[PDB]
Amino acid sequence: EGFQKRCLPVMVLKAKKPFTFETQEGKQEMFHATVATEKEFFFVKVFNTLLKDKFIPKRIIIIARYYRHSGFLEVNSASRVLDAESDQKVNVPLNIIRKAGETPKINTLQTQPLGTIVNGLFVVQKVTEKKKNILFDLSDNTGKMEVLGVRNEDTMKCKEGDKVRLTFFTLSKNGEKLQLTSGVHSTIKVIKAK
Amino acid sequence: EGFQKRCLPVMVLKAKKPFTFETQEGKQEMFHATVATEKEFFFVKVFNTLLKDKFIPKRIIIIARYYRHSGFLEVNSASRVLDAESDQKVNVPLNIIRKAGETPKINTLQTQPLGTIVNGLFVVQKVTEKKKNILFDLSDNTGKMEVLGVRNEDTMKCKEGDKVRLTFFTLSKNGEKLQLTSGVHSTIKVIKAK
DNA sequence: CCATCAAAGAGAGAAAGAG
DNA sequence: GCTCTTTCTCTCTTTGATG
Repeated sequence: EGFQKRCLPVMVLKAKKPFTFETQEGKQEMFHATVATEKEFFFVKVFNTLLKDKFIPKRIIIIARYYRHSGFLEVNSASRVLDAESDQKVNVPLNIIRKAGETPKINTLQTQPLGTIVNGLFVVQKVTEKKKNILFDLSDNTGKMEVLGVRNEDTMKCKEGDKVRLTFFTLSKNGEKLQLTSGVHSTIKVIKAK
Repeated sequence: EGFQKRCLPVMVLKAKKPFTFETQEGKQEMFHATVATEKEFFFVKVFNTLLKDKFIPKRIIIIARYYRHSGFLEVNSASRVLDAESDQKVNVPLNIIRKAGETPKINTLQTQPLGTIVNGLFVVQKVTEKKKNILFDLSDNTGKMEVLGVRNEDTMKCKEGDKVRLTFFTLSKNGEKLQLTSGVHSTIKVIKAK
């Protein structure tokens, strides 16, 4: 249990819109964000839709009592989050900021540990429907890989030439033709072409 | 040039919510709109408010018996507007769309011919209230200009840091320190800062 | 420089709920 | 039985990040 009671200031790099995922307790609320310190950056799972007051790009927030998982962190109810005074510093150098927002290169993924959380905007080469799933074959200059997503309304419109924005996928394969899969909290958005 | 009785297809771009106004003849009604041909765009005074059937963005329409003034167009109850044939084209290039709808930069106005119509959302710098009007000194990154509008309820909601949306003001003075003036068909809306 | 995405803020139309 | 507000439903304008 990696719970961190200690506080921490963070410069919120990005916070996406809240979305619903059906799990157990019923419709769940959450969104995805990315934050930074002077040293490193992490991807966040924020389970309070109403915390969007706090997470705003370029905004600094002092976050207390957070869970800190494998490849990302977790801000939940048992936690607490507050604003910071003009007093707080926490300078994020460009390369951390820059690297925070980039879409990983496929070839870079073959070298990454599995469990690595992968977000990014990708180009769809082929797509093959399954019963409950969809196989998107995405490839950029560095090479190709494959991800298994969820079969539904908008991911149904996806075709060669479209792009997909993947969020909170996991690396389930590396090396030649690496693979990501869809998790509970993964979200994907289909960007039609031209 | 002058009254045009002839059929002109135009793409409706903007159309605003009708308002009421006064003359020596008493009360009147109208609304403001923006439409465009393939080559150019136009701001519209439509004084027959029933036209809100036809005037609606993205909708192609055809018009005759309207008037062509300096910087704008008049549509009276004596003209005619119609849903255009499925054959009609009116294919409007993005740069005209973008330019039809953008708030002009102040310094751009300094070089423009007087008798130009100006609409836009501007930042309010200072406000000196008069007896029959209010003098609004407005700014953007390009510079300053003064505007004399009407003194009233909503125009007096306005404070430094707020914004105002001006529709159909006319350029009175240009060059260094231009000024925009209110007229019968102008409108203004005050937006509270934050 | 320029093309693509994304999100907040403003505006309008139409819809649902309360005197 | 009917107007007057409160939502939402959608778009466009701006702006900022990304490649």
